Amino acid sequence: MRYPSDIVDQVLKAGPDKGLLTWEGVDAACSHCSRPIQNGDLYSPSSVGAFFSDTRDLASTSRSICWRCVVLRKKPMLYGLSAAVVTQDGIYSISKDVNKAWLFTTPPPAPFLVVHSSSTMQHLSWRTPVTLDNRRIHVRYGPNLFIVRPEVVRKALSIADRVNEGQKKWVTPVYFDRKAAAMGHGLITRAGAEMLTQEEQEFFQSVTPGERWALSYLMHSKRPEPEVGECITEKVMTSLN
Amino acid sequence: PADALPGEGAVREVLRPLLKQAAEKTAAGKIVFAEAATGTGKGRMIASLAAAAAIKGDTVVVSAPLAVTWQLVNDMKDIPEVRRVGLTLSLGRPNFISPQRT
Amino acid sequence: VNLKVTIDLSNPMMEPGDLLHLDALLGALRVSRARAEHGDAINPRDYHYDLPLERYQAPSGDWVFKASAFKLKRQLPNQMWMQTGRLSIVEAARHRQSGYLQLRAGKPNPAGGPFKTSIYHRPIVQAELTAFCVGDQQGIEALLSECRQIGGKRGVGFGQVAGFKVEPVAETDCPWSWRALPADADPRLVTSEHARCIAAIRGPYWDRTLHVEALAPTP
Amino acid sequence: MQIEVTVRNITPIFSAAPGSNYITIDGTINPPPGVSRFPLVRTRMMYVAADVGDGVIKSVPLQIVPGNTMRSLLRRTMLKHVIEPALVEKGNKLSIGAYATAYSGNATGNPDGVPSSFDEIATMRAHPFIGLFGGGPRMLEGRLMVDSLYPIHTNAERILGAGYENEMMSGPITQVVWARRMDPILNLGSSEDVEVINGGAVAANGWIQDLLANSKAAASKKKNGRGLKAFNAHEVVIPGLKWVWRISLDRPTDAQVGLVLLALNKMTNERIAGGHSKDYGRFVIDGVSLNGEQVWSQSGITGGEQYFDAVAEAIDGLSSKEFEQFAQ
DNA sequence: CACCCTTTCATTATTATTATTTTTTTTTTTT
Ligand SMILES: [Zn+2]
Repeated sequence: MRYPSDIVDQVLKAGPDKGLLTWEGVDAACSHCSRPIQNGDLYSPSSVGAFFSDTRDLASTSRSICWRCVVLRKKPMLYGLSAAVVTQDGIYSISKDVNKAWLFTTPPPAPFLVVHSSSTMQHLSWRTPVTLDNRRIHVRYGPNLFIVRPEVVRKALSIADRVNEGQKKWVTPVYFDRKAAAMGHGLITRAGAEMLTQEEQEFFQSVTPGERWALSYLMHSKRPEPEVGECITEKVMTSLN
Repeated sequence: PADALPGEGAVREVLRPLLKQAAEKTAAGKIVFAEAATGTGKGRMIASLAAAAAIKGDTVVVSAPLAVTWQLVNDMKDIPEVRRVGLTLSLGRPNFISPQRT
Repeated sequence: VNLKVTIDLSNPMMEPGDLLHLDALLGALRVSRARAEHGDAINPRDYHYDLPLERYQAPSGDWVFKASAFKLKRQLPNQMWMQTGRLSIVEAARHRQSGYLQLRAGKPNPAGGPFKTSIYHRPIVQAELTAFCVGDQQGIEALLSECRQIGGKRGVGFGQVAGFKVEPVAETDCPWSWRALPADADPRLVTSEHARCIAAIRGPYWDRTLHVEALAPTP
Repeated sequence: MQIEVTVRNITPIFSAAPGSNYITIDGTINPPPGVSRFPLVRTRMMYVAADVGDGVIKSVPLQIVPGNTMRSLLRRTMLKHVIEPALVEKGNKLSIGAYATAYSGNATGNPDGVPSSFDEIATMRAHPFIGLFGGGPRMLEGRLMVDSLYPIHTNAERILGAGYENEMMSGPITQVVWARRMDPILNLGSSEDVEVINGGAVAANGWIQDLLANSKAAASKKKNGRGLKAFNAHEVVIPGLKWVWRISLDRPTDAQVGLVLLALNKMTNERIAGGHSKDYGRFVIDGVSLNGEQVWSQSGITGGEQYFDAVAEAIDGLSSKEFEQFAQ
């Protein structure tokens, strides 16, 4: 629950790789995980070739990987965790819009880890903090750390559904980019500026980019509904073994 | 008014702050934009600035319209510092008349 | 003294991931001041706690600075900035022939490596930044006089400070509590928008090794 | 310390922007669907705050060069004009990962997080080139803050500040320059023009039927290859515009400021554009102000001789082992 | 083991985009 590397034992079952070294000397934090590698814990030296782009998101500089995020740095843990929530019971893929209606809006569990890939494959699961309580969702998307709240997103959905009530055609009140790469991400639409009031415009403008990024996947022409996820835990276990 | 400028005591209390930073940033060599309303007595504050610059050894020039001239030299007669360093006026050809023609 | 600080911007700034804390700004400013007043070979850990603020201690350890986070009032819509990174391959080829470059590889890679082209997008906000803190106004003015940028010390031109202002305000008006707090904070200090998470409460807020179990507000 | 470089662009300025931008043939930007549109890559513009008009703040577009382009242009002109001749008159051979750290802002010397002692942080921030930007696995803050190239424009009066009201532009500063590519096989005249082609008439005819079949098939699909015949558009900033460039150095040495000054002495041969084929981004320098005092002359830089002597003895003494020790 | 090639895997899916509407005065006290 404390670290992202706690998904390696509490959720899925995995062990350290053969050939990893035990930690010596004074205890230092991991280069990736931010977990303090105490003595008696297994670790790896950093022997990456010159293709690791994620130097900016290294937690520390101790040149040492904790064994749990040695496991998280292997390739099936990279591509198989491209879009998933890792709660205390299983790993659920969230690539469906209905799943992001399930997690962003009224999620059942409190503790989890939410990862989504902007690109094809990035080092993602170890650099994101664990969502502890549901009221503050921590999401990673690409090189971006994001915060989502359920109640504010529910308020936004209620506002948009009541202002879109009575219209057969769905009109987007405020545009949000799915890639979060366009300049117009977060911009109020023209008609949506009419059918929202000024306080509603300020409320939809004041949200953190995580809620904007969630409302991209959740506020659009067809509207998702919250249904639970297909468990990809056995899938990424079969990929890993 | 401890460590006051020359002629500060005849300047009103509201214009004292403008006068102090105006003298300070003209002591630094900058061109000072000092703004006050009409009835706040800008002539007395200008007199304080002119006297406080005049005791430094500076050749001080005060440019003003000819209507403002009489009250400006009225604010520049009784303070002892401009009495010591002197006050003069520069006037042109349109300040005088031809004697033969008149 | 229980005062309150606004910063208005001559340039748009990076919208901060999580909270821009005022004590982080003052710590970076004091680090820059210590770099001016000693030199370059110093420890930034030594002086980024030497702040003219109050230090709140939670009931069982876990002390934090008495400085709330920067609340944002958007003067502008939250736009986006794009930046890219790539090494110029043409000069690399001419340096490889001239002998100034020693490159065994005869091919670059835009997806990874030294010649990787990278595109990345960050939110951009032009805003009035208002924080609330208990401390000495003169020291905050002396720190913020050097504050030419805020939110990102990017060196590329963002967050340039048009100005700053500090005023004392009454006790009941000031929401100091809107800050990343420890979970053992007082019941009058925990609010509804606070939630339990992993966050830094002190010093370097980017250092994930110092991140603790904290109750913090949402920007 | 601050260096403000006021330049005029001899040629247009083009720094391409992301997003999918569409213009009609008349000039309407981003049309509603159901009408013919056109690909358009606008120059980079930010929405900035404006106190023009009323006292309340309004969001106005402002067409700039990004500061990253400025930073890389200053970096690359220091490498191309003073650093590389010094390092090849000595015989120095850089390594990839040290060349990548000097020439780009990348950490492929060691992708690992390299620990940095405070003494080595001090000894690399005092380097004449390295301490300006930093970069690499150390990820140390460079001393050089390079701002965006801002045009002297009324939308930028908050960014520009007071004092630029004289010699100031207003109104639109972007022109949508239309460019095109023709299929040059259609340009082929006769047997003398076609004899250099292997196949000649047969190959030219075969490409003409291939292009014809592809175009008629695409038009029948409208009621995945692509031909050479293109016609597109791109917004550029107007040539002859005046620009300010702010370069603020966080506690610099004399040699670092001398390196920036010798960059400005030789940056007339450099370009600032996404239009290198079209000679876009050629500029001349009209003013360089150091700490508020102008120093640029028509025959390069006249003034700051202490900076010039400092940078001369700095670039003479470098032997590129400091670049390698900066990388790893 | 430091220098590279070249293979490999991944699940959902949609698309909106700010730009303007003066009056025509005769002051002042220079060479
Ligand atoms: Zn770990």
